[PDB]
Parts: sequence; structure tokens; C-alpha cells
Amino acid sequence: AYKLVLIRHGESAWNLENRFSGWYDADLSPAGHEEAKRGGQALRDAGYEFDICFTSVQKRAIRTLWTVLDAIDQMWLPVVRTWRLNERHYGGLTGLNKAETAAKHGEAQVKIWRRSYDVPPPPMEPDHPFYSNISKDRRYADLTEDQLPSCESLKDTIARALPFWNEEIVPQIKEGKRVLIAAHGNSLRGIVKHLEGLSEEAIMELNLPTGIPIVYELKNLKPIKPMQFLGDEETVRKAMEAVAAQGKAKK
Amino acid sequence: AAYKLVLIRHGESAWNLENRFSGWYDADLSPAGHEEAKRGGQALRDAGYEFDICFTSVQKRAIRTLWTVLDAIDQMWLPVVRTWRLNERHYGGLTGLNKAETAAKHGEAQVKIWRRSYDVPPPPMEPDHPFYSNISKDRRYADLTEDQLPSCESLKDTIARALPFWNEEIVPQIKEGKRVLIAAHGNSLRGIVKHLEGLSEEAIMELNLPTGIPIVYELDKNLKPIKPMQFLGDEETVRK
Ligand SMILES: [Cl-]
Repeated sequence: AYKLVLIRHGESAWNLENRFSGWYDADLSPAGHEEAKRGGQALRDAGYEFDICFTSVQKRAIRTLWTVLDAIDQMWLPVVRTWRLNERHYGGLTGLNKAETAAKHGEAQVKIWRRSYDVPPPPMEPDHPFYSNISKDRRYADLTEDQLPSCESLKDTIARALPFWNEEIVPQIKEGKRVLIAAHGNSLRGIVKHLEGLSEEAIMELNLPTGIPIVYELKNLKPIKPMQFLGDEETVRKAMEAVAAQGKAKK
Repeated sequence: AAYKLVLIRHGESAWNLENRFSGWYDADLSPAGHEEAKRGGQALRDAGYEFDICFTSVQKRAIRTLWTVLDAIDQMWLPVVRTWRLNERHYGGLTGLNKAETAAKHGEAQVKIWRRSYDVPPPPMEPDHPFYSNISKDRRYADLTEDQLPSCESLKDTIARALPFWNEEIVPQIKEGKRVLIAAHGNSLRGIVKHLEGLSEEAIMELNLPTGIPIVYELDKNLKPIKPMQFLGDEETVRK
């Protein structure tokens, strides 16, 4: 009945520094730009067509979208940007590197934060070095004091992404529009959890590959089969083995 | 507090380098035209400009110009609206011909007429034309009525289909206090300039807008300019 496509952006400049990004507006590295080019070419070779596109207000996802639309010769499509598809907000951890947080905040808190669906990191306070860069950026000036986060658990991120799905994306799908969504890991986890009916435990163990297009075949918007991946069979198998091993090593 | 409006015309295209008529054919920028857009964006960055909403056409040479500018000024998050009403003039049967082939096929007298005329269109693009399916069966125009898809346009025609978008969508945004950027093409921008200044037909046919340079207007509460258009950039570029 309907076809939906998602794509997760690749490596950023702050991933090379092993630093928590969150709402900080870091750009793609050369490797992450290459990953977007490869996913665009896979869509081009298979003949995919879209009618409308959604992304966040962060340049690493917007530049991924731009690269895909260049590759498939569809730069003329309408594009809609929203803060509700941003990455999870990492609070006071924003800007710290990852071997430092265990010394700053303790091994017990690091374990809890990695394990839990509903425990937030510490808040970003006004003396934090990236407070003015993010909380006072004019792109968020139209948010209420309640909507602007100082920190987020996974449950929080999913709870602020799903109203945009429900209210803006679903009516385009029912109208027959072929939709493309270019966003981030945790905001796309929200959509996947809602579509497939996954548990909290399973969705915390699901890490999506980067730069690989994710395809859903859906009248009642229920998946006919689970997510499928577009690309060369061998390159896909290796990326999923890599992501699984990275997940297992963190426990 | 005069309203501030900024326009930019795209630079050199791949088909300019072959001296071929483009029109509604969707040719990309050349490397030099991309470099032009980078210099225009750097001029806006150095002057500290900020925008709230952007408008452009459905053609990739204008869209890529806008993308380059937003990258240079760190405003990639702004909302963007595309419309066919801002497209370049449709050159009809001349699409794809270079100037030599045009003179050989249609003669010198008709060439003088078409170049010198405000309201005489070129020949229509018919179903045997090489580019007829490429343009007139492109799905991006599927929601136009059969009344609206051109087989050819005079300059008068182009201006007549561009101004309804200015009047019905851009003017209310300016009256709400939004800071507007428009990235488009020579002839569609000519329509906006002719309306803003009250220019005659002959005057607008003599006006040639520079490429890749920010063009700035200051407007009063009735949206009339208070002084002539000005330009942003180094001394040499601005003076030229
Ligand atoms: Cl865009």
C-alpha cells in the first residue's frame, strides 16, 4: 500500500574528537560525507522517487539530505525542517570527551546512564561552556519554556519526536506521497519503535547503520515485514556485523 | 526602519559555456558559477546579514546557488520555498540550439526581432523537438493546468506569471517583518525590479543584472524603494 524510506547520517567532526555532540551543531567529516554519497547512489541505481522530505535543524542531517537529493536528481522537491527530529539532548555532558566523563561523574552514573530508558543526564546550566551556543540560539526562539530541553532521556526524545510523526508525516503518507526522512539515531529510534511495536529493551539494543537507506513497506500503516536495507549485499552484511559488535562491546 | 530585501542571480551554467539556450532545461552550474556563489555568500557573511525565510525556483542552478549561500552564512536551518513561478524564461523551440544554429535555422531578421521585442515570443516547442519530453513531461510540473505549462514565453509572459507569487506570498511575509532572501534567474528577477521601480518596457529591456552578487533594497511602509539598488562585496566587484 505505501513505501517509506529513512536514512541516518554518518561520522561528524566531533566523533573524531570522541566528544558528546547532542544539540551542538557539528558538521560531517569526509567519511560521513562519503557515506551519504554511497547511500544516494544506491537509491539512484534502484530508481527510487520521492514527493516530500523531512529533516532536523542540524547541519549534519541537512547536508546528508542535500547529498542524497543531488545524487538522485531530485533537488527540486519540497523540504521541511523541524527541531522535533534533532538528536537526543545530552545535557551537561555536551562537549566532554568520552574517557573524561567517567572521571568527572563516576563509574556508577556512567553505568546507570548507559543502561536506562528513562534516566536523564545532568542538566546544561548557564555556566556550561555551550549553554549560550545552544539554549540561546535564535533557531529555538519560538519554543515555549516547557519545550526547550536542558537534558533528555531516551523516553523524552521519543516523546517529543512522535507528535511530529502523528500530526505532519502520517497525513502526507495517507495522501499517497512517497516520503524520505533524513535524521539522527535516537529520533529515528522513536519512529521504528512506534512502527514495529518494539519493547524498551529491544529498542535500546537496536543501532541503525549509517548512510544505508532503510526501507518500509506498509493501509493501516502497519509494516508488512521488518526494516530492509538497500545496497550491495556484502557491504550491508559487514556494516551490520560491525554495529552489532560495537553494541556488544559496550556491555 | 526601512524593510530590507536581498536578491541574487545565479552565475555561469554548463550550457553558457557552449553558448546554448537553456530556458526551462535544468542545466547545472559550471565550476566558475559555483565559485561566484561562494564569493557572494562570503560578502553576506562579512556584512553580518541574517534572514528568516528563502524563496527560489524549481531549477537546480538557482537551488545550488541558494545552498552555497546558506552554507557560507551558517543558516542551513532556515525554511525554503520553491516555485515554478520563479523559473527562467521558456525559450520554446530555441531550447538546446547555440547562436550559430539559431541564425542558420531562423535567419537574421527574426533574430533581431526576438532579441529586440518585449512581447513577441520565440517559436513553440512542439512534440518532435529533441527536448519536448525532457521538459514538458517532467513530473515536477504535474499540478499545473494545461493552461499554465508554456510551449514558449515572451518577456511580458515571464513577468506576468512571476508577479502573482510576489503579490500573494512574498509581500505578506515582508509585511509580517520577516527578512527575505530570493535566489532566482535574470528574467524572473527583472519582473520584480520592474514592479518595484515602475520601469517602462524599454528601460527593463535595457537592464542587465549582475550575477553572483547580493542586490539590496530598502523599502518604505508602502514597499516602495527609497533609493536605488546597491551591491555587497569588495570595491572592484561592487564598482564593476
Ligand atoms: Cl533545502
